[PDB]
Amino acid sequence: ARGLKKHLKRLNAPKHWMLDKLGGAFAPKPSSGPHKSRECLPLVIILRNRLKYALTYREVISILMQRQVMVDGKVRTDKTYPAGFMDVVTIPKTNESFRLLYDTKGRFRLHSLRDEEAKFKLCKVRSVQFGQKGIPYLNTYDGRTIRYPDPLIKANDTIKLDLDSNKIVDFIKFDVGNVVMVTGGRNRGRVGILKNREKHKGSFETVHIQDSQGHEFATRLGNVFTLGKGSKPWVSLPKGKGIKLSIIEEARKRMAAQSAT
Amino acid sequence: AEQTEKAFLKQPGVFLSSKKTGKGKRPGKGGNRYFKSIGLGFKTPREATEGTYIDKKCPFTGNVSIRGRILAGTCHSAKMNRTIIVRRNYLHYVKKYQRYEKRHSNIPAHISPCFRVKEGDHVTIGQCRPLSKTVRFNVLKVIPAGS
Amino acid sequence: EKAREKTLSDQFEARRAKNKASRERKFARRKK
Amino acid sequence: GISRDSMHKRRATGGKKKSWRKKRKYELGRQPANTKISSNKTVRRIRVRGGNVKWRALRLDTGNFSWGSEAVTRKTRILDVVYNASNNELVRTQTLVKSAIVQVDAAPFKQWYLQHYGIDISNHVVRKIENRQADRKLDSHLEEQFASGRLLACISSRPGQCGRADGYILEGKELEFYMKKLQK
Amino acid sequence: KRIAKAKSEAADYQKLLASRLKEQRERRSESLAKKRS
RNA sequence: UGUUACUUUGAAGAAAUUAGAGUGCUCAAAGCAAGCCUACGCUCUGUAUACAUUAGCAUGGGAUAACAUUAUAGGA
RNA sequence: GAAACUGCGAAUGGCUCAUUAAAUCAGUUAUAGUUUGUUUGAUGGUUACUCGGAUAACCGUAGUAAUUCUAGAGCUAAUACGUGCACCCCGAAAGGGAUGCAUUUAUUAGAUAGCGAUGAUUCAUGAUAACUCGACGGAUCGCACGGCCGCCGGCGACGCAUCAUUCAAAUUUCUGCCCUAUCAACUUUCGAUGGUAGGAUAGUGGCCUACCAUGGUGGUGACGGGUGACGGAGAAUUAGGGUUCGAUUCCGGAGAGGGAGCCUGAGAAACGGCUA
Ligand SMILES: [K+]
Ligand SMILES: [K+]
Ligand SMILES: [K+]
Ligand SMILES: [K+]
Ligand SMILES: [K+]
Ligand SMILES: [K+]
Ligand SMILES: [K+]
Ligand SMILES: [Mg+2]
Ligand SMILES: [Mg+2]
Ligand SMILES: [Mg+2]
Ligand SMILES: [Mg+2]
Ligand SMILES: [Mg+2]
Ligand SMILES: [Mg+2]
Ligand SMILES: [Mg+2]
Ligand SMILES: [Mg+2]
Ligand SMILES: [Mg+2]
Ligand SMILES: [Mg+2]
Ligand SMILES: [Mg+2]
Ligand SMILES: [Mg+2]
Ligand SMILES: [Mg+2]
Ligand SMILES: [Mg+2]
Ligand SMILES: [Mg+2]
Ligand SMILES: [Mg+2]
Ligand SMILES: [Mg+2]
Ligand SMILES: [Mg+2]
Ligand SMILES: [Mg+2]
Repeated sequence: ARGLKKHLKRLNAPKHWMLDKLGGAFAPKPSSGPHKSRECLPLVIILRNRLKYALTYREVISILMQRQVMVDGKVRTDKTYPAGFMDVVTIPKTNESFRLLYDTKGRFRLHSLRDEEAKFKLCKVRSVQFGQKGIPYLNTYDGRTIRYPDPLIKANDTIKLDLDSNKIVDFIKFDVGNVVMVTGGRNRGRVGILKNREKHKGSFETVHIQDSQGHEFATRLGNVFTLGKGSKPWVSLPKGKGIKLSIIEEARKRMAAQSAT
Repeated sequence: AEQTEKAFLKQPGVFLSSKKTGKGKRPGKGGNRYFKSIGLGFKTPREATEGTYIDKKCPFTGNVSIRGRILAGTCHSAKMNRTIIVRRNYLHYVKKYQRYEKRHSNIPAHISPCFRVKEGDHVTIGQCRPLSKTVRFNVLKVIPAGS
Repeated sequence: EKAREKTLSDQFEARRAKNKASRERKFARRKK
Repeated sequence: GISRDSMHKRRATGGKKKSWRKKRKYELGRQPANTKISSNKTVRRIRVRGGNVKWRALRLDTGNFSWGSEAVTRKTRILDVVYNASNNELVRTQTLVKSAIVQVDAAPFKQWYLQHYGIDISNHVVRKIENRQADRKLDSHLEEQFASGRLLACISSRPGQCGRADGYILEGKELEFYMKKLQK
Repeated sequence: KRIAKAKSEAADYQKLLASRLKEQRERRSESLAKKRS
């Protein structure tokens, strides 16, 4: 190509969007924004495919152009705005407020929130370094830059960000014993306690996570996101609570549901 | 001395005409010879910390970082100036016959004056940025043949 | 180059013989 | 035009490379500046990749030169190119390139030396000048060329890239090395 | 507004750093008691 | 801290296709839907999972096998 | 609110498989080796109650067989164009110089085990001496009207610069490709392999120049030749192993009758752009 690609073929779109292959030749091309295009959920998918408020591509534009949808407390009018993990989506007219969290099968779930819990979000710290004039700053994995951070905050820590004051309220150091969620790979959406950190000089660092039921799984440091200090997350989790069930166990529940339901 | 080229060879950033003395200052400051550790558990040879050679492609006293793949092999050619050919021997799996065949690859690598090498010696090479048309590796350790 | 290998061979052959004398001396003292 | 691609080169084995695509704009080169010493200063502005700017100096006469041991930098006139390690033909053409040995006017540094040490090469003022004179040392080789009004200097900038000819005054064993190259 | 904001945030950060320099010294003082014991 | 092969487990790995779970498009090839009751709705509805040579990355195993090494020990 | 200026886009998409056999490409790396309009986040010092000259549409004299071929005259705009309010040193401690951001060079700090990061950087970043004839640091627009006694003030739009981020590219590590020896040596004056110093480039690099060295590849098949050869995801048939196919809708590459060259631009060696 001679420059930037503006189209996304439907079969090349991320699988966790769950787009039907015969729905059309194209999928929404995620706009540039805080999250990567492969780890986001464009507002058009949320409003039309997940919430059913819009029936067509055109109707999503009407909803957004009325300024009825907000992401992280700010109105967004871009149809392909890349809303991602921990983002807070608010729709004042419907009095609804959701947090984008992965279900245990690795797909984004619109977790309904209470009005009180919709005033903050969690962010993972990418790095901390000195800026111009020797002023320290930290940047996150959701594209945010915070100047004058607490000197104790380091890379891979999690910060609680208030969407009103736009300031760091509290932070969690990345250490063994905290509850974390997996944000990428095979184990995406699984919640457990960080049990070990295996460092390899020059290579990726591996982290061993143990589920509440004793199931242990590994992953890369880049796919970990601390949710709370100790064992209690600072955010509300969906029903599964990051517990991944075997297909045999899942089939057992389905069989029982038909007997009762 | 090491001044054998048409230009005067020196390390960048090491000021040699300072009125003050370099006694009690870190390498590369106060006119002291500059050297560094490359990490990954490799040791800085004594010949590079106390040497007088100038090599901007040296991994310990030059301006090149080691990052990427660390490979090992045997010195195949040591006839170039500060460059050797490293032969890497490996087995290629032939699927249909469920057997192996011996293959090899010649990897050019830069060798700093702090290392002594001869054909047949075992060498470890670390990847660096392109240093020439073919060289992408720097010698990090030499084990004499028969040791 | 020739001087480099001469010094190494000359010094190695020196201590290599000194150790032989020392070990034999130590053995002589251990018998008693 | 000028290209920096490897497609025209031979393989490391020696075999030829058959062409499989046309030249790309993102691998181009450009004509050398060939900066010369001349009082008719000329620097042309070049638009480069990303919309950024390079300054190509065709002719220069002054430069910003630093006396390292004294930690003083002054703008001074470039007088002559005397030595070039790459190509002696760049000396007689008076081409300004990085690492070329040139002679610069010593007048701006003499004024600072007289204002700083009170020496040629107000009660509270004389108090400090004599205080600074205790730790004053001047290289004999460096002082010998102040009489002629010219200092040997090395260009540390790239005039064809930044449009300027900056450098530092030679001293120490570097000065000895180059003055021996000029001793003929 | 932005000059005041930059000046305000710069002052708070310096107070935070100075506030914690006491801890590094006070905590150091009590830490030295173990050496004597 | 001699270097490897081999083996075990794991991570990373495009989708579509292939295998495969769920689902009565009337069946079917398919599709990714739908189902539940009859309210201003519900099931957080579903859209599983396996496979994926070789090379590379990381744990456990050390039989089999390759290379290297050994006595003027530059030995511990 | 036509027209017209200005802004942006037209570098995506679509089409095709000619050239191309460690090349493309695949998995796997690296950028501490670079550029990146936009998005998102943050950050930009202690005549001015508002400058200047043009030009389109329009208007009216036209030329040519002729083209979104073209000349002259009269008008008038701007977020067009050009301008412009906007600690250290010297020192009779007065006074003066420098004093935003960026640019270029040099000196200096960046410890230890006040003082940040990495497996690893004289790294992030600081201070200092100067430097540049710096498209920088708002002469812009909508809506709403209020509060103080002329002053002050709301919510937006557009635009400039820096860092981070996102969207990406470029180059790049390791391993892997069909037939042919009736192809055994190939490469190196004119770059072949490496070294030093430069030039050029967004940047690494014989990418190019000067000088120096004599290297580099090869029966583990180099070099050359053939392909009715784009590569892969895959397709057919398959007890197992395998054989054959893969122009074509997904990904990557390449081309626009053949070559070459280039402007504009964040991005093109662009072809529903230009020059030969
Ligand atoms: K491209
Ligand atoms: K454009
Ligand atoms: K690849
Ligand atoms: K291939
Ligand atoms: K380059
Ligand atoms: K070279
Ligand atoms: K543009
Ligand atoms: Mg295209
Ligand atoms: Mg790394
Ligand atoms: Mg227009
Ligand atoms: Mg061929
Ligand atoms: Mg290759
Ligand atoms: Mg620095
Ligand atoms: Mg070079
Ligand atoms: Mg040459
Ligand atoms: Mg084929
Ligand atoms: Mg063909
Ligand atoms: Mg094909
Ligand atoms: Mg064909
Ligand atoms: Mg067709
Ligand atoms: Mg294609
Ligand atoms: Mg093209
Ligand atoms: Mg045709
Ligand atoms: Mg063309
Ligand atoms: Mg056409
Ligand atoms: Mg086209």
